[PDB]
Amino acid sequence: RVKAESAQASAKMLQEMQRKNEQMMEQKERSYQEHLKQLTEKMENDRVQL
Repeated sequence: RVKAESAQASAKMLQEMQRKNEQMMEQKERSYQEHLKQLTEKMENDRVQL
């Protein structure tokens, strides 16, 4: 019972870390897309201006 409660707690903790990592990746990808829209050679504003 203690081992099952501990395994259930560890599984909950891992699921919480996975969600936090997914959120961080989505945030990082969003930041990269904005940086590309500002300053990527094919698809940017600064290159078009130059």
